[PDB]
Amino acid sequence: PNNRYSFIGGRTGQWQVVKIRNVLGPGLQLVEKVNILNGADSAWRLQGFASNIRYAIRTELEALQAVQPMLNRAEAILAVLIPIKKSAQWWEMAQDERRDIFERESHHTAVGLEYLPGVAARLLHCRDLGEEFDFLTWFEFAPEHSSAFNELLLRMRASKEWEYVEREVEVWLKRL
Amino acid sequence: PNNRYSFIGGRTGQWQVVKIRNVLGPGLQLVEKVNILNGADSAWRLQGFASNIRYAIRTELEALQAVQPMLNRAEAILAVLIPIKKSAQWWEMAQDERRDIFERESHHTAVGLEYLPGVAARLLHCRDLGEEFDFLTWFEFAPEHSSAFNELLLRMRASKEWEYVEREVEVWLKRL
Ligand code: HEM
Ligand code: HEM
Ligand SMILES: O=N[O-]
Ligand SMILES: O=N[O-]
Repeated sequence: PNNRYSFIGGRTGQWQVVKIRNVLGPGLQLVEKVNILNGADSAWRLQGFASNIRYAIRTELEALQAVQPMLNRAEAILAVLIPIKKSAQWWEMAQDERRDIFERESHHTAVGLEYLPGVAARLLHCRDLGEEFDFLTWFEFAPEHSSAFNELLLRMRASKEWEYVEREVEVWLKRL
Repeated sequence: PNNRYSFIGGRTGQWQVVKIRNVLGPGLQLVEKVNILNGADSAWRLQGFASNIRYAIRTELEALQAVQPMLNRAEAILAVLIPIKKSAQWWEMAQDERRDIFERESHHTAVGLEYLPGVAARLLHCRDLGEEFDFLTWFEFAPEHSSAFNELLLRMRASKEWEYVEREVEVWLKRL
């Protein structure tokens, strides 16, 4: 299967843009909709690929898989696309050094796990494609989990891991 | 810098093909030369990108960086391009499972270090590009190290890590 995904902010698409929050660094132009395409009057295009696990260990994968919801739940009419760029200092670090910041210090997985099965979370990579961002992260959930997701954001943005994030944008969406 | 690299088997290039050893699975067609281009009458093209560290820890990087030779040494008139693909079962494993096979069991980095500084080794990734191979590995050295390189290839093709390799080709080259 084609692991590449494109996100085109413009006048067409499956998702209506509710709000774009330019958290850190240059933002993305406000647009009417986002069109998601599998494969590679529009304002911007983002792309990334699905890839293998980079940090999670087996016990962590087992916990996530036990409560990970699927995409495209009927109830999951809200979504958020959050492109993220990390710093050169982050990328120069070795594998043991990044894993320790990611979990042992920041507890990325343990914290995110608390918000499943409510939130469906998916990760795409794009630093290797030469894109402006390093990751395209995608979340979808029913309105009942909006407050919980907003809470999770504040939590991760306070984390040690986020000291290495240098560009970030929120594209809040509603399923059409 | 652009991190994409292309290897075109045909009748032009910086490198003459000495031989091709179809080690495992379908091979590559014999050609006169290989052309290497930086960016995205020819028989085949391979491509991959340089990426961040996936397994090596800080102390291993420091030991590697202490002896790793540069590319394009005057005496490094031989080169070997070895595309590699690993199994689906490999990519399904978690990060800890793969690290433990990579170093704890196979000692890929420790064995590799023994063959530096003679052998310059570079790694490119292409599974994420949808390529038929997962990695393009590049090696260049002087003739005095040809025998030691063949020794290295045998020590690695015998390790537990290589039990997950399901396709492999050796393209031996000579600088023009
Ligand atoms: C909601 C529940 C969440 C869960 C269960 C979760 C889980 C995970 C896991 C297990 C990984 C590691 C993947 C791997 O090993 O390759 C990861 C990576 C990542 N997550 Fe989350 N996450 C959640 C929320 C979030 C949020 C809200 C954000 C952004 C605001 C985010 C941003 C990222 C990024 C950027 C990465 C890549 C880290 C890197 O490779 O440097 N995640 N996530
Ligand atoms: C000659 C000395 C060598 C040294 C010092 C060395 C070192 C390394 C290191 C440290 C890594 C881990 C990179 C990371 O953490 O992302 C790596 C990856 C790799 N090397 Fe070697 N290597 C050598 C020879 C070879 C040879 C001869 C081959 C093939 C015959 C090879 C094939 C690979 C492959 C396929 C990977 C990717 C592994 C994966 O990501 O699953 N290497 N090498
Ligand atoms: O966990 N980032 O979808
Ligand atoms: O370690 N790849 O030459």
